[PDB]
This record gives sequence, structure tokens and C-alpha cells, in this order.
Amino acid sequence: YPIKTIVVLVQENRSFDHTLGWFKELNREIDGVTKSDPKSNTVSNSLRVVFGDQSQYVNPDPGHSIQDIYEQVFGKPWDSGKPDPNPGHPNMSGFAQNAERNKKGMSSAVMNGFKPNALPVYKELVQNFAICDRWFASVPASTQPNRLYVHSATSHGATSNDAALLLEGFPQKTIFESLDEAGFSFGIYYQFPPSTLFYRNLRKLKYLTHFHQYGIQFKKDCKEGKLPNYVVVEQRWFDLLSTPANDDHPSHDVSEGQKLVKEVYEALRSSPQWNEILFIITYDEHGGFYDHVPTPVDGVPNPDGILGPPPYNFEFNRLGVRVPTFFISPWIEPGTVIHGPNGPYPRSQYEHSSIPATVKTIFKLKDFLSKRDSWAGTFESVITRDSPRQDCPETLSTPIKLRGTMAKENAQLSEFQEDLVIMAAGLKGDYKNEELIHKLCKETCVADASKYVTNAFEKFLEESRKARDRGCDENDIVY
Amino acid sequence: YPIKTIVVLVQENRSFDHTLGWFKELNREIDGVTKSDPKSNTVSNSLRVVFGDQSQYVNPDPGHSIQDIYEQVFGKPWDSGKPDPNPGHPNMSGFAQNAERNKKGMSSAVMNGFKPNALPVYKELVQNFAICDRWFASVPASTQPNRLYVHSATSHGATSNDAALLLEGFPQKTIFESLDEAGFSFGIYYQFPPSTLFYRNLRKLKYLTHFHQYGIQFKKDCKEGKLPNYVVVEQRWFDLLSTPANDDHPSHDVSEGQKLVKEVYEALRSSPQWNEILFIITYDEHGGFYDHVPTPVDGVPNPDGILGPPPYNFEFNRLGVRVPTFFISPWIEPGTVIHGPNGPYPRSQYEHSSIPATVKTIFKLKDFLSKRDSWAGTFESVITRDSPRQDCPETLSTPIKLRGTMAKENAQLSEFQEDLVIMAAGLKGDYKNEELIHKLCKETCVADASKYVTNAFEKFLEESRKARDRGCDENDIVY
Ligand SMILES: [Ca+2]
Ligand SMILES: [Ca+2]
Repeated sequence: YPIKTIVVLVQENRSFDHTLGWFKELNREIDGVTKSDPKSNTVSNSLRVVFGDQSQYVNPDPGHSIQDIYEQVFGKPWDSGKPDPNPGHPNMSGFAQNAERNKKGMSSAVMNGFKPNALPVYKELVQNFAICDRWFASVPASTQPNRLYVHSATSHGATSNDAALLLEGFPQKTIFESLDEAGFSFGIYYQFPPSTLFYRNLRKLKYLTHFHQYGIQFKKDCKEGKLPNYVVVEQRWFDLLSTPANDDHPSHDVSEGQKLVKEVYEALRSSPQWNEILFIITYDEHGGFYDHVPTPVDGVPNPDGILGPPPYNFEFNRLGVRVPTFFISPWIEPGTVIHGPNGPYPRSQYEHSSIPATVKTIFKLKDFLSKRDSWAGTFESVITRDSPRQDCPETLSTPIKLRGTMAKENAQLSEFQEDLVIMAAGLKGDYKNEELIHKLCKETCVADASKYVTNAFEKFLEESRKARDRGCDENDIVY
Repeated sequence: YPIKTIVVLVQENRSFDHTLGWFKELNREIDGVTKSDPKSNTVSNSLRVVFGDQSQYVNPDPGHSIQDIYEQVFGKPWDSGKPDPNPGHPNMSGFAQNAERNKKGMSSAVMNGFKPNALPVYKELVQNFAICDRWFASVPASTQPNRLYVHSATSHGATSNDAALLLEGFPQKTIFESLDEAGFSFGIYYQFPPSTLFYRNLRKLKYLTHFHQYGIQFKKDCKEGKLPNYVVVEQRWFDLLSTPANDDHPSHDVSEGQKLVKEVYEALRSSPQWNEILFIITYDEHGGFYDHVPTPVDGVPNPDGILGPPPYNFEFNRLGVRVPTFFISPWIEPGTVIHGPNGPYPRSQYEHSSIPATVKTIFKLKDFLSKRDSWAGTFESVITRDSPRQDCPETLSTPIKLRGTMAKENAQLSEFQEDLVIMAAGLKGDYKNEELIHKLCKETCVADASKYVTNAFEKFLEESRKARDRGCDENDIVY
């Protein structure tokens, strides 16, 4: 098997239709959207909102909590006094209604997708490599549970961005540990204190050495062919005037995400390891933007038997919304579209747990991590060529600035930013300082919060390095 | 949509570079040629033949059979004992070598293009309307397969000018039938017994009424604004001293083709239907003249699953050579250059099948004819204006006649002329007559053969008229 290096990049809050649905103009096999027979949702006197291609580079932030996504997929709001966790008929009819409930007029942005030319990096990559148009988010919930699934095939009961749980760190076994036990290498290249540190086990001294600053190490390791077997690229989630976020989370400029993907792809393409690389791009969840494919509700297993917190008490028996997923490798036929899986079970689906599962399949790891990656589809069959393609694009099209626009910066911390701030302050003991934590979470600007997070993270790394130099046990966490 | 009338003219045997490559002087956006960084081919001690701009109005006849074009595109001769049908990436390095193989010294004419001033009509048109510099002939083969593709999106396995197959008529469904089934009108205006009667279905009594003599009917229907929805103009392929061929087929005077295009354009421009007209000019294939753009060999589908005849057993998995293609309409911006398509598939290309595919797209016909037009790019997006131009040229530059030159006329029948003679003789039963068909094909002058063809075709039309007057069924063919 030719794949010895697997790269993973997880962007933020975009549905498959919203991002790639108008790419059906460029490949009829893509389960996207059309203008002649368009998709639509109804807002309730009653209005029909048709799915169009007028998405802008800066968008409002639709609802993407478990309750919002419940309304989006089932077409009726959640009612904690009349809890209906398994209504049965996911018709994807509530996106516009939930959008209007969250913010008047937002159903326009929720029911819009991008023109392919507005995402030229994605245009070239889709036309030259592979995508999956049946890849669902692991959880019909927010950011962090899905991100936990990406590298652990579970969220350990989490259905929200509970900052206390993330500060404590999630204790489940990760794919990094499976790889390390099987004798394989891994590395996390971060542009900012990364979300993978929400895994408790990655905070051990033996695994902190696998973290490397992006910019110092990434392009270097690409150039000299020293990339590990499993490389994770983590980006910037704080949106500052001095440094824009590049994670595609709404209100952030998606052109910055295009630039990030361009840079990563071009670094991997010129690497001596290009002929042994499989590069996977996905989105943690759909961000509340519309998609027409009903979320699977049948035969979806709970990964570990842990239920979600009240009032929802989520059983993890239904998947999230379709997200854009890209497979990039010289061993892939250009223009390939992967649909649903063939096994390992009749109700198997492609989802975030497909990444550990497939990793387990490619490196012949002993065990699955949970019931989810044991049940999820594996996409190793996307590697079909007898020899690697030699005329893959070396440089991708440049994202171009719009004329006469103005840069943006959020006033209040987003949930991701607040999660990182609360983790930083729990490491520093400022969390037990009640008024300091309230000031940090509610009364500091985003630039100050980013500085606080970077300072706390650098301090934690300093302490871990000193502990490792003292001869402390490999397996200990510094705090 | 403003286009209600589509007019089509197909000239003979010119490559894009040979005809319009020096037009890059007039529009830098054209993927043509230059003198500072010129194209070249090698002839084997080795010689370098540089592409120049010294084409004359009368040229030798380069090789344009499937084997000749194989050598031209792949840079090595075909070998029926060592058949290598898919050798890989075409480098377009064999034009001069194949030219010298066919006739000593012919690489000069093959490696030459026209000065723009030598084609004034085209010049004006190119600067006042649109061209496509990524429009490939449907087949890397001779005349008739490509012409079959023009109006049917397939050649039904044909890769040669097999006169028996053309006499029998090709039975595939045509764009004419698609239009007639949807209630749309069509008309074929012929200056000579036309090549569209190589389609068997057009020989039915119900469709023979759609054929009109050009001199009688074309300018009349243009003036009275009674042009049907789909208009095909067919010209003269016999080159007589008393009546020159105007199809631009080599050894014929290209100035006559310029005159023909001028006449057709002026008849359409002064028509009341000018504001609803889209006029397409193309060439059936490249004639063996040089071009630098590699022929697409990836993702090209066989239209109907039929293989070419031995020894080549062509799979129809690679396209022919770039040809000049003009889009003319008051709704088109002047000086426009169309490149490759955007869909419907990642490896889609512009080719002759783009004409039916676009027709189906403009008139909203139910079905494509084959996999080719289902896959070919469509160019309805060339119609961009909000209102039709009013200052389009009313008359085009006159083509000048060089002083001191003499007229030309071939001795032996060309393959096109022999095809028409054999069709005429098969209709009359003269093909049964061995000695008489040998006499007609090898022993009669071109004027006598032209008269024979016209007589046979007029008597065929006479018998069809008599049959229709008997009350014969609409769908029958007279023989
Ligand atoms: Ca998210
Ligand atoms: Ca020809």
C-alpha cells in the first residue's frame, strides 16, 4: 500500500450544499443542487426560501447547537417540556425557520451556497482530486463534540461546547495512542494553542513533544520529507484585524481558509513524500447552513454507551449534517466522487469516525477505538491508481481580494474562543478566581484574550519541559 | 433567452494555429503562436521546421486520416503489427514528419499559418464577435466521422470516409429529429447535394421537405425573416474552373471560403431575425496542419459503445486537433475568446458535440443524443449582453484576388467527391454495375462527376416527391 503519511485538516461550520452544492455544475455526479429544480425551506404568512448561490465571503453565524440542529433536521423546535428525541422523519425542512428564529433575515444566508469561482482553491482541488458527498458530521451538535470524534471516534457524552469539560480534558483513547503503540509517528502542527489539547492524554509529557509550531516546523518537515505517519494541521480561530482567522467559521473571511488550504496543499505537493501522502480536509459540522440530504437515523451506534447531558439526554443514535470532505493524493483519479460506504455494516456511513477507522485500516492497527469507528465506513478504496499521477497541480489559483471591502473583528468572544480562554485560565488557576474569570470571559477584547491564551499555553509548555528535564515520568501531566 | 435561430457552417481541414494562431497579434488572449517564442517540429539527419506565417491561398493536402493524425499527435507512426492505440501523453511533435512522409517538402505548408490580413473576413469577425481557442475536432480522423458528430454527437463507429457506409446512410438519431419532436423547425440550405444526407433518417419523405436549394431559398428566407430554428448551410466541395469550391479544403482557394462566410454573414446581418440569431462556424477537422495544444486523452467517453473498424479499433477515447470555431451574434461582446468549458464534467471539453449539446440546452430539449453531447461543454454562456448590438458591421472586408495567379482544378476525385459520387451511384443502381462504378470513380473528370451527382440527387428528390404524392407514408425512404 502506497500511503504512509496521512494529513488531516478540519475547518469550521460549513454544510456540503453551502460549500460545494453548486459544484454540480462542474461534475454532474456530485449530489449537489441545481437552479432548475432547486431546494427550498419554508418560514412561518408562509414564505418559501429557495436555495441560491449568493453566499458572501463574510456571513452571519447560524445556529448550530444541538437544539438548533434538531429544529433544522426535523422541521420542529425542541421542547424540553415535551421531549421528543427520536421523532423519526428527518426531512431537512427547518433550516430557514431556525435561522429566522435565531436572527431575523438570516434565512437568506442559510439558504445560500457559494459559486464555485468564489472558492477557486476548492474548485481546482475538487476537479483534480476526490470528494465525498455522503460524509456526515458525527454529531448533530456544536463544534467540540465533532472535533473529539475526529481523532477519537467519540465525544464521551459531550453534546455542547462545555468549557469546563474541555478544560478538564477528555480522557478517551485517541488515534495518536493507537499509532504510537503500533510503532508509528504523529505530529500536530499548530498556528495557535490547538484544540487537540482538549484530549487529556495528549497533555502527557511523552506526547507534548509531538506538538510543533506551524511556521517553524511544517514547511520545513514538508521540504526535507520528515513528515510523520499522521500529521494534523491546526489553524487560527481568533479573528483579529492584525491576524485574520482562517478556519471558515462564519463572520470570518472564507478567502483566508482558501489561502490556508492553498498553502498546505502546495507544501505537501512539493514534498518528497507527495507520492505517499493522503490529505483529508473536512468540516467539524455544518454551521447551521442548509443541506438537503436527510441525516441518518437508523442503525447508528452509540460509541461508548455514554448519554448526553440533560435536557436532551442525547443517545448518539443519529448523525450530523453533510459536510464537505476532500481526499487529495496523486494516487486518486481526478474528479472522483465517493458516495456511501460498502460495509462494514448495512447501515454504515461515512463520518468523522471514518478517519480513525481508515487510519486503523491503512496502518493495520490492532483495535478500533469505539463502536463508531468500528461501524463507520472506511475510504481506503479512494486510492486506485497503479502509479502516482505526475501532473498534479503544483500551485493552485490565488484567492483574490474583493474591491473596496473592510476588515472585520468580533466584539465578544465566540464559543471556541471562550473555550480556549477558559482552558488557558484553568491551567493558570485564574478559573478559581471568580471575578477574574468573569472579566476574562465577558470584559476583555479578543486581542487581549488571544494574548492571554498564548501566554498561558507557552507557560504550560515551559512547565512541561522543565518537568521532563527533571526526570519526571513520561506519563505524567504537569498539573 | 433571445436566441431563437441557430445557424451552422462547417468548413474543411484547417487547424486552429494554421488559421488563427497569428491572430494572437490582434488579441493577446488568443492561445495562438508568436515569432519570438515560435513553435516547431523535427523531421528525421534531423531538421527543425519552425511554424511561420507564410501560408498561401492554395495549399497542398496534408494527411488527415486516423493513422496520419496518430503520427501527428503522438510523434511516432502507427504500426498495425504493433498496435499502440493509447501510448500516453500527446506531444504534437509529428506534424512535420508525417507531412514529409506523405509528400516531400509538405512540412513547409503544414508548419505555416495565415497572416491575419490574408483572411480579412475572419479578421473582422474575430475582432467583432467571439472565437473558441479550445474547441477540438470530435475525432482524430478524417472528414465524415467529424461531420457526423456535428449533428449527431457520434460517428457510429466510423473512423474513415468509407463510401459504402455513407451510401447506406448512418442511422443514429440526429439533432434534427430532437428538434422536430419538440415542435421546432429546421432547414438545410445546400449549394450542392449535401453531406447531411449521409444521415439515413434525413432521407425520409418527411425530412426531405426540409432541404432547400441555397441559391433559391437562403437569401430569400433571410430577407423575409422566415429562417427556421436550426439552419444548416452546406457549400460546394467540387472544385471546378467554372465554379470554385468554397469549403477551404486544401488545394481549394481559401479566398472563396472567405467570400462564402462574407455572404452568409451579410445575409444574416441584414435579416429581421438578426437579433435572435446565433451563428456558429467550425471546421470538421484540422486537415493535418500544425497545432500546439495537446489533444485531450483523459476522461473522453465513447458516445455509444461502438468501436472503430480494424486495424485501429478506435475506442473514441481521445479527441481530434483544435479547429477554428466562431460564435457570431449581436448578443456577444466583440473580441471575446472562449477557452475550456466549466462542466458538466471535470474532463469535459468543447468539441463538435458541443453544438447539439448547446442546441438541446438552448431549446430545452428532453434528452441528449449520446454520451458525447451529454459530456461535451456547452457555450450558451457566450450570450452575455442585456440588449443586442446595433452597430455590428453591416458589410465585411472584401477578399482581394492576387494578381498574376491562375485557377486550379484537381484531376482525380477527392475522398469527399468520391463519397458523393458513390452515394449518387448507389441510389441509381450504378453501384451494382461493377465496370460502371469503376469508370465513375477512377475514369471520369470532376466536372462530369459533379454533373452525375447533381443528376442522381435531383432524380432521387423527384422520386421522393412522386412517392409522397402517391400518399406514401411520411416515414418511408423512397428506395
Ligand atoms: Ca464548529
Ligand atoms: Ca475534412
